[PDB]
Amino acid sequence: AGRGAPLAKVVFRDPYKYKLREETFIANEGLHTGQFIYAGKKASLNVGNVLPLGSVPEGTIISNVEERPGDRGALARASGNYVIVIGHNPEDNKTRVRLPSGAKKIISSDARGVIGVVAGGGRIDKPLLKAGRAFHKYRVKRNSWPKTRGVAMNPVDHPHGGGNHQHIGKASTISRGAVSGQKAGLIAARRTGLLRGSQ
Amino acid sequence: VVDPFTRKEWYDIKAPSTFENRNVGKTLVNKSVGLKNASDSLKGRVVEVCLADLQGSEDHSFRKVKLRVDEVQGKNLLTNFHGMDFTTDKLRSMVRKWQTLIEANVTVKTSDDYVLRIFAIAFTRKQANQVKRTSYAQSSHIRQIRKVISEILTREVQNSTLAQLTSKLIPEVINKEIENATKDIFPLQNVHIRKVKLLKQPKFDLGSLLSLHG
Amino acid sequence: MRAKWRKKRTRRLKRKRRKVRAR
Amino acid sequence: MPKKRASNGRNKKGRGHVKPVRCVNCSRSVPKDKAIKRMAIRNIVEAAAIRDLSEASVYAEYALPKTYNKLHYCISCAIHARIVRVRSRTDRRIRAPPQR
Amino acid sequence: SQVFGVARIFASFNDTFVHVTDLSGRETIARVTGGMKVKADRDESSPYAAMLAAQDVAAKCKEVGITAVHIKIRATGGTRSKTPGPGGQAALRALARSGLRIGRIEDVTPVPSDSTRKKGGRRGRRL
Amino acid sequence: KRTKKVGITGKYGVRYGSSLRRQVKKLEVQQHATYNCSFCGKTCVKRGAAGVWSCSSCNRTIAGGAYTLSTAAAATVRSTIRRLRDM
Amino acid sequence: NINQKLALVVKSGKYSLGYKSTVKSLRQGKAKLIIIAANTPVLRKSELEYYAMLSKTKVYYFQGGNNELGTAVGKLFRVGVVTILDAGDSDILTALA
RNA sequence: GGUGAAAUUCUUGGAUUUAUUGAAGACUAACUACUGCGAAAGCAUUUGCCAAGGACGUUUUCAUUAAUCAAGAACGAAAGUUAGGGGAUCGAAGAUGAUCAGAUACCGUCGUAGUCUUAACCAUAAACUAUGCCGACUAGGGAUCGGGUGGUGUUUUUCUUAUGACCCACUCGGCACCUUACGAGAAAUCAAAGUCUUUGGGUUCUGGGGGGAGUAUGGUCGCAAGGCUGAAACUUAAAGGAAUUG
Ligand SMILES: [Zn+2]
Repeated sequence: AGRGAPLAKVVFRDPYKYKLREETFIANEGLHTGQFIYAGKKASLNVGNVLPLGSVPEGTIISNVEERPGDRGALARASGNYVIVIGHNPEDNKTRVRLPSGAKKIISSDARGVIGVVAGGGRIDKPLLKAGRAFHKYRVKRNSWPKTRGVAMNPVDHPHGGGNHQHIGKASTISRGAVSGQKAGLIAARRTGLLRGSQ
Repeated sequence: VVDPFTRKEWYDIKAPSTFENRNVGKTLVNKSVGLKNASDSLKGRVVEVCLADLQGSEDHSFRKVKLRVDEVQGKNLLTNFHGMDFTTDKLRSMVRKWQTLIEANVTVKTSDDYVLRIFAIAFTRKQANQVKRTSYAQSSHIRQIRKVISEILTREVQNSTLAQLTSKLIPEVINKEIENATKDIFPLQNVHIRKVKLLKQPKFDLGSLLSLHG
Repeated sequence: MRAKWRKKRTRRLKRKRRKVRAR
Repeated sequence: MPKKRASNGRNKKGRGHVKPVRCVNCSRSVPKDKAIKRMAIRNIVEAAAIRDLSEASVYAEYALPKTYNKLHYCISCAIHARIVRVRSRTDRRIRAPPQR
Repeated sequence: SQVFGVARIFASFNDTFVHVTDLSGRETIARVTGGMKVKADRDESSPYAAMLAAQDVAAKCKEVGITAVHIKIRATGGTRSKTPGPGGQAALRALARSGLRIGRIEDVTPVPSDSTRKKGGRRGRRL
Repeated sequence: KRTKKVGITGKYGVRYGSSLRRQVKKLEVQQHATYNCSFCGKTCVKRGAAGVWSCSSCNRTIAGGAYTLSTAAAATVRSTIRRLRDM
Repeated sequence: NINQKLALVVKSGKYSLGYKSTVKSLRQGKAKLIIIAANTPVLRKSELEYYAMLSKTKVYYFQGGNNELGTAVGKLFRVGVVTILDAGDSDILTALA
């Protein structure tokens, strides 16, 4: 509920007891019920299998990647997102990795990652239309919706507000070295206005 | 004014081991600065050289042979055949006007885990007693020539444990068997191997390389 | 004249008549 | 301007509109039939020496190879000195090449 | 008697490299270009610079300990020209005149077996 | 045939606009429409929530896309890992 | 190919479609060669291998699903397995497939 | 770097250059021609499936089942439009250096859309051989691409072989050329632009001095851009084709 990702619940054995422990995995697009999954160093390269970054070739695709070893997941958990492996290092166990925003990062070689793209892709494509559809999205998340424009408010309630005409008055580009209360607008902006093509 | 040229070593490269001459040149490396060895920046190098230098005659001055560096045994650093290739100016002379040329690609593994991509050029021959200008073969005949070129290369390779394969390839043995086999379908001429790339390899196996050096 | 400027004359004939007719 | 030539750009006959190719000098697009294709072989060492290199060198015989550069020229560019030179009315008809 | 290297000449328009290296290719000796000596923009590729660049290269390697080299000429290549410039073969003579030995020569311009697009446009450089 | 073009999105009537109603029509056809099953063979219906499909007459479930079973962005990854599996 | 020869068995020849009719024939020692589909499950596929090797019968794996194996035999419905008892003019018992 | 000469340049805390590799998206060079295939537009690395197709060979088969076609349909370069994916190179807009009396033009450095593809659209080009299809008959000449014939011909050589690959002559179909006009034409030129005042083989389409004008208006088709259809008032004695002198 309130998550762009269908989960998956896998049953593993306890090596030291006669018992079973279930773990909640994020399902990559390709999984199905009544399927085997192989997690470890010696595990093979298929969709669903969990491998450490060191035992994987260059140009592979993964998700639910750990920042450290033992983090239990962090990078690339959202819908239709995936991390690509670029480089390798023998000295210093540290692979090179590209994150879905664009900014690359060096991660340890023993860190994990589930193979394949995250399921439920193409969620953002359809428009919501009626406002009631947007209500039900935020109804099962937080209380962050019906946002009033700050310029429409009184000068007490917000900095932009006040005046006979609805205008801002002073520059919306606000510094990094500011304080809480002032920061309403574009915080530490390099560019402004309409950007063309290249991000 | 550092002068880094004078603070360097000089080493010997060795041929392993089907060529007659077992020594090539004199490469250089920087001195091993505290905690950093010079042998780390020696292994992994690729020294491309002429084949006629390795034997003598100018029949074999038609090719290029790479030598991947591996070990360091008292300055005499050891190598291994990385890839084979024809030179730039000597294959463009063959591609003349008014004749069809043929080529066939092959991918194969030897007894040892060594993946090898390997090509083969072949041109159409101008017969005796010809009033015609051209010598173009039909598309039906060339696709049967392209069949047989692939079969002979997949027979000799798969057999031969890499090291043994080079001793067959150097004194043009593979070029002869394609000519006599295909003459029923079409005469052909020249008939060369062009390239032999090496993609994948097993563990280093430092001592198996030493068996060549002897 | 050449048939893109002559042709651009139908911009100010059509869209100006749209304000005229739908009235 | 009436009919000038019969063949025109030449070899597009029993065939639709064909692939183009870029010129060397201008970097201009032109059909491969209407191309003016000179084949210029050159000695890799310049002939003004040529001894001076081979005197000081190692080895006997010596290969001394040649570059094999095939060229293309977009008609108007070729009239600057290249294989054209404007002809008379009846001189146009000669498809046999000059010399050799 | 003969310690070899690789001479390497980048005979393009508006510039002439002379880039001497060892047999493998990593460790360099000298990189004296034509445009370094003659300072007037125009005279970077011309035969005057080809002589002066090679003479300086000869003085470097003879002090270290390298007798002969393998010359390997290179044009602009790729989609561009594929035609050696003005100061291409002037570099070859200047090494022989100084008394540095030679062995095996080739031109290794990277000819693209089917290529990407070229500059100028569909109508080309209209001057 | 009743409608000239509007198709499935006639439920919204005259509201929201032309460009948005056609945008929705392309995706809302796919999520409601049927699949062809891989394991079973039979082909009806089926869809339940974004991502989860579906079971025809067998009782197996598969992690698919939001508004379609076979996402083309994931299908190319299915072939990409196929190639790297060889070595 | 296999698609050409299966047509020659249908006309002038005998065959039984489906899982149950295959097991009836394999028990009595009638079937000479069975043609298993691709998308058939592993638990069923493993069972027919065990039934076949007792009575000693060929099990050619048809490369293709059940929807196209049904079209191969000249029918308008999916089929998981096809036995061959007595092929008349066809030649699939002589060959390996 | 880049120019005819330059420059904003890009960078030095070796950019350019050298050597090892790796990822991404493109196009398939040289071989490539008075050659092939396709109804056209158009199509060029390898292998495997999938169905179609022309010509040739035939003491097979049915026995006029055919030709050309208003209405009505099928495909249809490049640009362009929506919506996804991709996004290396070149690149309208646009920035930005010079030249210039001005230059928002040609030259240069970058550069969004577009270029590639998947579902839809659009239906136009010098879509040009500026030559509508089906059928006869008229003149010589060698080449070439596909079959099919015969030659104690030449070679391949594993011995005769037997295929193949070459040669000599012949034959149907196809892309094209050369030389002559007895014919035709206003002439350039044409073996079809010939068999037309000695005018008649069958049939579809388009045109009637130049402009206004592929505009007005009304239909009809497209999300749009625009297509298809398509006038007149009114103006004027020339507009034009091929060739000869200067
Ligand atoms: Zn040009």
